Order: sequence, then structure tokens, then C-alpha cells
Amino acid sequence: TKLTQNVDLLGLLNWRSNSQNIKHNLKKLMEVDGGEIVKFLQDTLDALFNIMMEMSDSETYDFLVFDALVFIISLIGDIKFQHFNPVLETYIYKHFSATLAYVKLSKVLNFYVANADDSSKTELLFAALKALKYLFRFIIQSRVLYLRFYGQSKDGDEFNNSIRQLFLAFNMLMDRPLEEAVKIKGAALKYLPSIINDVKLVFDPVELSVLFCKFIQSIPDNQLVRQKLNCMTKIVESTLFRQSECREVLLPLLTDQLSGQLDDNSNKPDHEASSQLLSNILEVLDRKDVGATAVHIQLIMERLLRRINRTVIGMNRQSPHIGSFVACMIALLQQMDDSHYSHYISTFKTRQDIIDFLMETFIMFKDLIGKNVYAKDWMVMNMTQNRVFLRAINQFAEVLTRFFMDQASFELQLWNNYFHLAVAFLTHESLQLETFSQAKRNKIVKKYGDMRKEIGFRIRDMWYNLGPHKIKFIPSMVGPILEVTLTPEVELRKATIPIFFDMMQCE
Repeated sequence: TKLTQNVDLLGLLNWRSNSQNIKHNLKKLMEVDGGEIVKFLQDTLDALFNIMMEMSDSETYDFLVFDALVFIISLIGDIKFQHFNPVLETYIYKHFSATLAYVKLSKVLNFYVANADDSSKTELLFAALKALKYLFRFIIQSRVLYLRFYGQSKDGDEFNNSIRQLFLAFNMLMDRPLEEAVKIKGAALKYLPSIINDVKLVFDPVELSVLFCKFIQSIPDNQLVRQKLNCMTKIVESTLFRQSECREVLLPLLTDQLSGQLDDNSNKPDHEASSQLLSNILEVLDRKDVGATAVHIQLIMERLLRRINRTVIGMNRQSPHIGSFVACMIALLQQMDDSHYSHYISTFKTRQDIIDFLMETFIMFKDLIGKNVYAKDWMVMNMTQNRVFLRAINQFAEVLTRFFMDQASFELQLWNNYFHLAVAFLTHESLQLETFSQAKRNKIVKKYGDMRKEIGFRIRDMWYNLGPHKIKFIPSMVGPILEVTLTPEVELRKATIPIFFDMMQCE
């Protein structure tokens, strides 16, 4: 476990006397075995730093050493080599002693990205794309080491610049024709968001946000849809916990790309990745102490609901992962508050437009409750979505009231649809269902109450409020009110039968 079989390594150990073959040894490093390396890799790192504080004037050696360490870390990525990382970070954060190397390293990266069209530099590029996370971690450590060693950076600004220009070269690669490096472009988008949680330390988070923003617009906007979605997933994942000052600026970009995903009619395959976004975004929104988001959920509401309803009427087919999108929209309006329904979801364009939107939503709810997308074993989340339907459909009852009694002296037909939903929802989850156990009864009751009670009371009181237009309704609507009157409970049945006498007197 100490004995080593290699000449390149050993000569580099006394590179101080092998000051000549440093170039040669470096040219010979690409075939040094991983086992040969791992024994004293950190020691190679220290010798490497000695080289870089001394012989930086051989920026040829900067390239060579750079690719050598990239080869080292790419080696380290393997399952055979996942295990040294504790030693790695220990050295990086206890014995790493490089101060200005990070400048040189970012510099070499910028060279490589600049010289990207060269096929000989392509693989060095792509390997660096793989190792970006460690590369940046080391550049962080070297930079902050320079910082403490010098107290502060008189020129940290030009460092931030280094970041920006390097980003710009990246941007123009994405502007460059795809056929050059389509693979490495995907690899880029994949591995860049690694660096951001380390960018946190030494940077303006808003600037990083807008950086990746510009990056995203730089995409050829008919390519790498799955790839870009996974990338932006890794973005939304991290540093969105540092919410307010990246949320607000990333978010519009996020909506742009997902709404491009919305309706192009090539949209069909990305469904999965769109679902991941939709999910992660709003669930971290519900992640409590990330910050205040009611406005933010408000925005997402505004410009994604009619969208997603259309979507899942198109995602309609039961066989696919439609249910995931269901989870999305429910959780949405679950978190999202009544106020926000009132905000603009109440406040759409010319009235008949919102009327059409509502009728679509209702016939969707009918498509949901009838033919639930669930195997009846997820009754937990099933009951929950019952709750959110309860709440949302309530709020829709109130909007239809506040805008659609005889103040709108007319336009009273849609309520047939309405009450169909009202009952069809009411038309399951009955006494025998809880009867599966007493535990089943009481679990449902304690956790949830008896939703049927207030469902009935809502239909009841809105029936009262329906006004003398009831005459337009009775003979048709008499169907459903028997289901509710037949409801196996006691109370709401007592509150429900009088409806008979009510339209009895109206007629």
C-alpha cells in the first residue's frame, strides 16, 4: 500500500532535480495507472503546486499539468475511486496551499473554451466539462487562499470578470453551430449547475442568476430540450433555497422555457422533465424557510394554469405519467391561496373568455373524479386531492355567485355542468368505504372530517341563493338531488330533503 510501480511519478517526486523531463513526464502522465496514482495523489498535488508557484512561465506546463490533474480527477470519478474524496477534501481544506493558481486555472479553461474548434483540444475540454465541480472547488480554494493570505483581493472584481468572460465564451459556444460539439454542449449544460453552490461563496448570486439566464437564452431554441430541462432542473434545485434574489429573475426564464414546452405540438416527449420542473419549483416554494413567495406562486399561477389544464386535457391519456402532472396542478392550487384565485384567475379578460375557461375546468374536474388516475391504494394523497378539489370548487362557487346571479340577469345555464360536478364528486367515499375498518372510519373522520357534509351544504345554500331562476332548472336537476337525499348519513339528509319542498313551492 506504499510501494509504487512507475517512473513518471517517482521522477516527479524529485522533479526539483528532474527539472528537465517535467515536460516529458507530463507527456507521459496520461498512461500512469490509477492505482499508481491514488497512493500518494495528494503528494502529487503538492508537488504540482510547487511547480505552479515556480514554473508558471512554462504555461505549456500549465496546460500539461492542467490536463494531468483533470485526468487525475476524471479517474477519481469512478466507483473504484469514489472513496478517496474524503482525503481529497481534507487536503483541499487542510493542506491545499495554492494562492494564485486559480487565476491560471480559470485562464487555461478560458483558453480551452476559446480554442474549442480545435479537435485536439476537444477532449481536454470535454473532460474538464466532466470535472467542472472539482475544478471550481480547487479554484475556489486557491482564490480564497489568496484572499486570506493577502487579507483581501484588490482585484477580486477582475476575478468576477474572469467568471463573466469565461461564461461569455461558453455562451458563444452555445451560439456556435451545434454539430461541432452537441455532446459536449449537453455535457456543459449538465455539469455547469454543479459549480453554482460553490459560486455562492465568492460572488453575487443575482449576477450568477442573470449569467445562467443569458446562458439559457443562448440555446438554439429547438435543441437539447430534454437536456436543457435537466440542466434547469439542477439550477432550480440549488441556490433557489437562497430564494428571493434569484427566484425573481430565474423564474421568468423558467416560465419561458416551460411554456415553450407548453404548446409547440412537438412538446410530447419532454413531459417527464417538464413534470420534474413543475414539481421541484413549487415544492421548494412550499419549503418553508426558503422565504416569501405568495407573489411568486401568484405569478406561476397567472401564466401556467390555463396552460396546464389544457396540457392535462392533452396529457389526458391515462397510460402515461399524467398522474404526475395531476400532482403538479393540485399541489399548485393547494399551496396557492384563495386570494390568488381572486387576483387574476378571477380577473381574466373579457367575461366570456373566463366563462369558457371555467366550463373547461369543470368538465375537467368531471374527467378527474370519474376515472381517477389512481389504483385506489394511494387513498392518502387521493383524499388530499379531494380536499383541494373541495377548496377550489368552493372558490369557483363564490366567483359564479359574485358574478352570475340575476345581476347577470341571464347566462345561468352552465350550472347544470356545475351541479353535475358538485354531485359526482359527492357521489363516492361513503359509509361502507370507511367501513373497511373502524380505524378506517375514525382515521378518515379525524384527519378529514366528513367532506360530504359541507359539500352538501354548499350545494344547499347555493341552491337557496339560485334565485327565482330555479324555474329554469327543476325537472332536469331533480336527478342528482336524490343521490344527496339518499346519502347514508343522517344530518345532511335532514338538511337536504327540504330542497324538495323548496322547488316544490317554486313550481
